[PDB]
Amino acid sequence: MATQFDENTVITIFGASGDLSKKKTFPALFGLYREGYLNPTTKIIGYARSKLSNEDLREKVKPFLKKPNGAKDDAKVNEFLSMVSYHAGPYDSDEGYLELKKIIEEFEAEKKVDEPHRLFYLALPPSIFIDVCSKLKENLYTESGIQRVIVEKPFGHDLQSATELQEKLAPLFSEDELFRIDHYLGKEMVKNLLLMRFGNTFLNAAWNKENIQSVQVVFKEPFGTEGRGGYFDSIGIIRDVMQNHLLQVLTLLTMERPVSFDPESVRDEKVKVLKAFSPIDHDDILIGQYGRSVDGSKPSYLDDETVKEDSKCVTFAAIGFKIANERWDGVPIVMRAGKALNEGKVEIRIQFRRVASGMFTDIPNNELVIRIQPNEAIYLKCNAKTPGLANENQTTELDLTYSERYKNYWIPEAYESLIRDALLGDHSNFVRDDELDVSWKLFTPLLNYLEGPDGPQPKIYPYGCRSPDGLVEFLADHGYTFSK
Repeated sequence: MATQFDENTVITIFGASGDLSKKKTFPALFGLYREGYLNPTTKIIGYARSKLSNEDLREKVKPFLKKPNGAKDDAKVNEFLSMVSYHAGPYDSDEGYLELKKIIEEFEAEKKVDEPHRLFYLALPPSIFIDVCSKLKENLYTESGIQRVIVEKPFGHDLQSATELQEKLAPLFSEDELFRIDHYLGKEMVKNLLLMRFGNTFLNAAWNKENIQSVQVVFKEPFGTEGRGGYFDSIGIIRDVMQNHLLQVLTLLTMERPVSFDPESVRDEKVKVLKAFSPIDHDDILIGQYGRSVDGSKPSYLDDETVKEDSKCVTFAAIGFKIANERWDGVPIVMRAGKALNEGKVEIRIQFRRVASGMFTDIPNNELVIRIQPNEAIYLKCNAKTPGLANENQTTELDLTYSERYKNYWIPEAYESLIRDALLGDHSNFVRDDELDVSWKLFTPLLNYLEGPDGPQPKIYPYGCRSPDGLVEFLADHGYTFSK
């Protein structure tokens, strides 16, 4: 039903000289092209204030282009660059966009195009989205065509600021025209989730309060914010990865089955489950800030020269959640994330219930682990009779390591899969306005509580520690049963 972009589509990246542009956006575009998923007739134009040539732009991005075949597909490289051009102009005034409109109509009139297909990728901070989107609607909007603009998760920092942005954004571009980017929704293992649960009775029949004891979404990084402490100070780990990325994953884990194949039926079920969340319990949290390492070799968060002496900024947080609907009523849900922990990992952990009396009740709980970022894998904790004469049980980890299957296929990077979905007009992996509204309604009261003057002091944990003090208790207090 939604029109697919193929031939004579023109892709304009705004903020092309910027870092996100040259390191991720152009690399992703070349990824698609190198693998035969970008049409040779695509016009790619980079736009920014700075005054560089086609050569500089092409040479700025050439290092970051991913060459998985080495010296092979070198012609694909050189061929992709020839599709790329640059235009200089300010974001704040019409002339840049009026020039840009001339190049594009020239390329498009040169071909049998009576339906211009335009993708605008805004590789920019949100403070400029609105300027650029205003100028795009003022100067570069064809009723006879289809245009789509991609913007990124940054957006706002609480309900008020996110609302104010969308209030300005809605009169410019409909939800059909906006593609909001939450990079986790482009990750392979995240994309697999809906089919994994809804497509397999082995999971879907157990996927309810009758059989699940505990749902965890887990984010660990082994490094702090050294050098960027003052930037992180007004963000914190909850804004950084939990209100957005982790909540997206949680939503895919807990939503009901979409009843149609329209991409908006997926988004409807995410919005629906979000609205079912009970308010966050401000006391049901564990809050940490990373201090000096036990080693002495790693600084504290406060050791950073751009952090004030008294910062209560949270670098680790475990938050409890409650969804009040028929599927999840009473199931404790924990989201936990932290920098400067002991490993780097993004992971879903689901623990299943045991029957209480009967033969195999002293047996351990089943458990499902979906690793997202590192070695994309699925692990199932199972029980089985000890082979042979014995009748004792033994637990078996079934390793569904997807890493072996993923070398037989081309597994794209998140931005490559997301840009592809945009070209196809599929909003399934993009954030809708009401989804955004509700997810900020859920998290703003907690952030207001933490960042108020009477908000609590995070407990200090050493850099590189496995998990701050109280975490293991907090999990036991949220339905998790530890075992040997």
